Amino acid sequence: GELPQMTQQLNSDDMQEQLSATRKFSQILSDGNEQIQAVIDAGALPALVQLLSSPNEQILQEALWALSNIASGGNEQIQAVIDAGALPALVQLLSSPNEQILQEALWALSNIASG
Amino acid sequence: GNEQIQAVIDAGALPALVQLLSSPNEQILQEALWALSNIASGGNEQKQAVKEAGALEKLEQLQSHENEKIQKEAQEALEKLQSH
Repeated sequence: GELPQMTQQLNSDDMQEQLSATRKFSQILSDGNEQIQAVIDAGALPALVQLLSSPNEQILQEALWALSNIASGGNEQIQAVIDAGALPALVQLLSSPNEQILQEALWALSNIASG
Repeated sequence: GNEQIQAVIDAGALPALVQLLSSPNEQILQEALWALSNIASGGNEQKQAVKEAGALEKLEQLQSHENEKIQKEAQEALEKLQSH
C-alpha cells in the first residue's frame, strides 16, 4: 500500500526579453558633425528644427539635412536638437505626400536613435 | 546613446512605423528598418514598442522579401528583440 505522490504540475513559463541590443551600425562622416557643436551658436540648431515646421519642402529638406549632419554626429549633439522638439518635427512631416520626405524623416530620427 | 529612445518612443515612432513597415518604397522601408531596430535595441523594456507595433511578424516575413537590403536588415531588427 504505497502512497504514490508525484504530481507534475508546474507552470513552465518565462519571458524572453532580456537586455540585448546586439550591434549598432553608424558609419558616416559628413565632416563637421561634431564641429558644429564646438561652434555651438546662439541658436542655430534649435532653429534648424524650427524651420522644419514651415510649409516649404525645400526649407524642410535643407534643414533636415543639417539636422541629419548633427544627428549622425553623436549623442551630445542629438540631445541638443531633441531638446528643441525635434521629435515632433520629423514625425509630423511624415504625413507629407512627398515620400522622400518620409524616408529623410526616418533617416534623421534613426540618427538620433543611434546616439 | 541610451536614453534618447525614451523620448523617441514617446514622440510616436510607432504611428509612422506601423504603417510604413509595409511600405513599397525601398527608401522608406529600409530606413524604417533601422529606425525600428535602433529603438528596439534600447533598454527598460524599450523593445515592447515592436510588440505593440506587431512588427515582429513583418520582420520575419521581410527576411524572405526579394529585396536583399530589407531581407538582411529585417533579421538585424530581430536581433534587437531577442536575447540570448
